[PDB]
Amino acid sequence: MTESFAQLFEESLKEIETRPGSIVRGVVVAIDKDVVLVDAGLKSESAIPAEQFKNAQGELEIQVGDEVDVALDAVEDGFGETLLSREKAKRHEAWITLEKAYEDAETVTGVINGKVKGGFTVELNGIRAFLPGSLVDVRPVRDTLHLEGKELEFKVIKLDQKRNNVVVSRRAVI
Amino acid sequence: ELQEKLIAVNRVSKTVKGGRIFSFTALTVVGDGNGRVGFGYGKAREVPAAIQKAMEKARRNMINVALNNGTLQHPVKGVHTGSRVFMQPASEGTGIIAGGAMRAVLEVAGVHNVLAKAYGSTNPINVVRATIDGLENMNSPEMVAAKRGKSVEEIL
Amino acid sequence: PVIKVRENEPFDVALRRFKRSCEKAGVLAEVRRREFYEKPTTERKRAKASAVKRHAKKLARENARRTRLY
Amino acid sequence: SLSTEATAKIVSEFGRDANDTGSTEVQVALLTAQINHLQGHFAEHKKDHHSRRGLLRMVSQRRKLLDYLKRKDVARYTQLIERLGLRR
Amino acid sequence: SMQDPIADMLTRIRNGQAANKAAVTMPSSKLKVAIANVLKEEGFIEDFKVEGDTKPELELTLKYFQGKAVVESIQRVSRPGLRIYKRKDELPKVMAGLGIAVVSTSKGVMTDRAARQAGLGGEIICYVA
Amino acid sequence: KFCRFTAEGVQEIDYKDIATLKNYITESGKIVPSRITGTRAKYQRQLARAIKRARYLSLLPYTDRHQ
Amino acid sequence: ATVSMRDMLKAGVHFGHQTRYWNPKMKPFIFGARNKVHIINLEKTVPMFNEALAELNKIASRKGKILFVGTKRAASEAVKDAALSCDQFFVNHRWLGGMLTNWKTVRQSIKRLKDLETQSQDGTFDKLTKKEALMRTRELEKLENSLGGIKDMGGLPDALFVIDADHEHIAIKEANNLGIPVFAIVDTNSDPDGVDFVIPGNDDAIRAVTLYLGAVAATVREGRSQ
RNA sequence: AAGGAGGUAUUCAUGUU
RNA sequence: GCGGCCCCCUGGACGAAGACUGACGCUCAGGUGCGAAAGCGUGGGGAGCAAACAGGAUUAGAUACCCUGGUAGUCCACGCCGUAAACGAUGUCGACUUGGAGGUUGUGCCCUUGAGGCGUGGCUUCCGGAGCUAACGCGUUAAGUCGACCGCCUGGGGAGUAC
Ligand SMILES: [Mg+2]
Ligand SMILES: [Mg+2]
Ligand SMILES: [Mg+2]
Ligand SMILES: [Mg+2]
Ligand SMILES: [Mg+2]
Ligand SMILES: [Mg+2]
Ligand SMILES: [Mg+2]
Ligand SMILES: [Mg+2]
Ligand SMILES: [Mg+2]
Ligand SMILES: [Mg+2]
Ligand SMILES: [Mg+2]
Ligand SMILES: [Mg+2]
Ligand SMILES: [Mg+2]
Repeated sequence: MTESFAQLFEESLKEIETRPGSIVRGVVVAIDKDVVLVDAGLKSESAIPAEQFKNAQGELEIQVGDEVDVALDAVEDGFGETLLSREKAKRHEAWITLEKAYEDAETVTGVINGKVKGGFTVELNGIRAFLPGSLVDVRPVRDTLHLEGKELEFKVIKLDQKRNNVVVSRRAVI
Repeated sequence: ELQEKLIAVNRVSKTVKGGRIFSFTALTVVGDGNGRVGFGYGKAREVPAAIQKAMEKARRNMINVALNNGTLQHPVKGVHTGSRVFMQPASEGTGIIAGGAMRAVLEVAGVHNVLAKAYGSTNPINVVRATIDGLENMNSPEMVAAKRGKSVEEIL
Repeated sequence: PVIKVRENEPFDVALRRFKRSCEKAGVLAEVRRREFYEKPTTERKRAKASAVKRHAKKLARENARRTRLY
Repeated sequence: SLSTEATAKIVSEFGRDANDTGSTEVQVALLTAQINHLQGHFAEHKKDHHSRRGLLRMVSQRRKLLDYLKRKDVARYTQLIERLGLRR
Repeated sequence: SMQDPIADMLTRIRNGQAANKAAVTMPSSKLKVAIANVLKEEGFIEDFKVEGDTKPELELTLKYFQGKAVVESIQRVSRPGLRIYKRKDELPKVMAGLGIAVVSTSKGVMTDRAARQAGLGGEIICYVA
Repeated sequence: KFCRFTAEGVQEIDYKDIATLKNYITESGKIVPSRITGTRAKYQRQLARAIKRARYLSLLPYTDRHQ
Repeated sequence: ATVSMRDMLKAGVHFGHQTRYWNPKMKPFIFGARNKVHIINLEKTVPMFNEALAELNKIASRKGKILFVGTKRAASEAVKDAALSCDQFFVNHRWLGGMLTNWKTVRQSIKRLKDLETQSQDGTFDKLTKKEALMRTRELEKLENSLGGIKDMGGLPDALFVIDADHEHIAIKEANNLGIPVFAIVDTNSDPDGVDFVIPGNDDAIRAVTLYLGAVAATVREGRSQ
């Protein structure tokens, strides 16, 4: 029963997913001070820099043997390496969270960076939005300095997902 | 058992800021007179050191020639750069009729009767390379019969 | 380059805009190139040499991102 | 060149069906028609060497075809050159 | 223009051996089939066959012994620009009999050994070593 | 990038369609390069011909100076 | 021991390099392309691996010295572990151009390292003013890092087992010059000309190198057990 | 003219202007 | 060699599927034709540039480089001329031999999901394997392996000169 590699490989190909940008799970093989070896099992156990696994306190919550989720960029690089990125998965999660916040009016805290093309702009955890300049604040003192760069817990007014931008607002809560 | 022979020794030069630096190169050929021959090129500051290095280098990197009773199996042609060499088997007793580099290489490789001629440049280094190449690219009845799937009697 | 001075814009800003407009239109390069007659063979030779060295630099960069220097 | 209607007309005249377009007589007739057509062009525009070269290619190809036809079947050759009014 | 199909066939054989191809293909003719038969019987190619009704294609499956090509050298001798004919006495010895010259005699194409044994001359198509 | 003509199945550029050509001429009135616009070569040649015909018909300016 | 198609495919042996870097010499062992990545035909890997394993078994039975060469950042420690726990020698840092051909030089360096080691376990680093002692210690550390796995071979090895033939093309040429057989794990972008026992397969994944090294070390241990 | 940055170069909307 | 746009006359190339003729082909001494610029003859035209020439400088000198002018000429029509580093310093035609990245111009299929993916022809630039080469380098557009025909070479100079 010489099971042909053709059909075995076909089974394998339907077992996994191979496309740039795809969010794929992986097994954390080893952790070092410098990089973290992860394995999505395509051609090579990739290595991702350490800061991509650190929180605000710079903590490596990830441990050995943990199953993490990273976005594959390219299955190969010319250097015999599968290229994986954790920050891309973070952006994916942040945008899904922004979607849910739009659905449920969840007040997310982000730095309203400053003037945008049509008003002011906001940025929160790797996401960016614009709010009309008429919506600077609820109690609009003549000082606009405290309108930009500070923490605002706003609900997602809209999102032009294709444009990689959203529409923030000084909503009912704000 | 290895017969050795120095074919040529030349004095090359390398101009430096302080003047010229003259070094000596030696081309030698060694062989066991029974079908194995190699050539070596050695470079040194002095002639004895150069010939010593060349003799060692030639004692290494020997190759095997399919000799038939001290004569070649069949006419062979060889070529390296601008030197073209023609070697033909000859009947017993004619001796080795060849020019100096071919003479040395064949005498040390064990060919006792051969007709030879070099065309093109007769520069010794290339002549030695070409004749050694021709002697190496020579096939005997045993190997030709084996290669074509026949018997030696079938090949005659 | 026809620059209109806008309201409340200072003179420095207007002059900067006019300079950028002139540099974007490339007037001075045209004038310097038309100061003297250049033979067709000279024009063709200069064009070909520019293309050759630009292509060589691009190829060198592409090779460099393939071969590490450290 | 030659318009579609003229080509179809010549094919009908010289080939033994509507669909025989490759026969030697048909080719020679097409070449002769085009050659005769261009004489006005090369009588007005006398410095159009780049077109005169294509004209000479047409003439030479007609020569090769007539030679082949003459060596292969003399009767067709005589009939064809008499119809077309060509010397030799 | 193709004016020596036999030379083209030999050239395909030589280039296929230099490029380590398993088999080579060429347009067929009866002279080519005779030459391929001679090569097969002398052990220079592993096999030949012909495929096709109206436009036959000759396929030769080439032979390698120790990785190296079996046909070391193969050169057209008689060519359209210079035909070569040899009497039975002057038939050549290629590689002193270790190789074979393909001679076209009056009784078909054969090797120089066969022509010398049959007492015939003829045209010299090619040398094979 | 993004040659805007292939994606819309444009067969021939029209010298009468001024606004499109207004997108592909600069302020001084010269033609913007294909290396800048990302236009494909064939449509670039068509565009150049159309712009020259529009200049002839005085629907676009040769230069900014004359008017 | 024995490896199989299932284990190879689990470890990711079948993934080669992109199609724009492949070797036409490597063409025969290539199954197909999927998303601009070559797929190595394991139907060729399995029998070739077994034949190389058998030859390594025979050499180990004939008391041949095996040089495990793998110097990628992805297989240095794997090869060190396999050659440690197989009683053979290894190179897991840069391959010194001329290790084999310039053995004489390598051997003189070996002797220098051994003399430094005697100075270490001799109480020599005391008469020196602690800074020449630190320099000597650091020199010994560098020499150990560089020639650690080959300080007991003594002469030339009887066979080389090399990972990433292309990365180690120099070692292959040295072995062919000196007539030492080479068993090489070859990717799709590498040349199998200088290899005597080709083992087509991915040479970049630690799982794959671990598989190969484990199988080879088990075969060599069994062959020396005899 | 000098200095920095990005690339083989732009997608980065439109709006605004 | 060809560079604004438009019209009239006209040559060649390539692709798709099909039909037709049935070796009608390749090369080509002599021969014929085309052939940058300068130049020549006759007749116009002449804005700019500019051999010759005039003047001003620089220089030991400056029959030059630089400056101010400036004629033939450049332009057109018709003829002559027949040469160039007229170069890929690579004669024309045909067959075979691993690959990669592109450009341009056709054409087929799949989900065109949205400028996509998978093929198949023409021309074209770079890198590189085997092979070739004195080396430099060429490398499916060969300088590789071959077939056909045509042109040339035989030390430097005198000399592409004399008759
Ligand atoms: Mg040497
Ligand atoms: Mg000579
Ligand atoms: Mg036509
Ligand atoms: Mg002539
Ligand atoms: Mg003129
Ligand atoms: Mg005149
Ligand atoms: Mg006049
Ligand atoms: Mg002047
Ligand atoms: Mg001439
Ligand atoms: Mg010439
Ligand atoms: Mg011709
Ligand atoms: Mg190249
Ligand atoms: Mg003369």
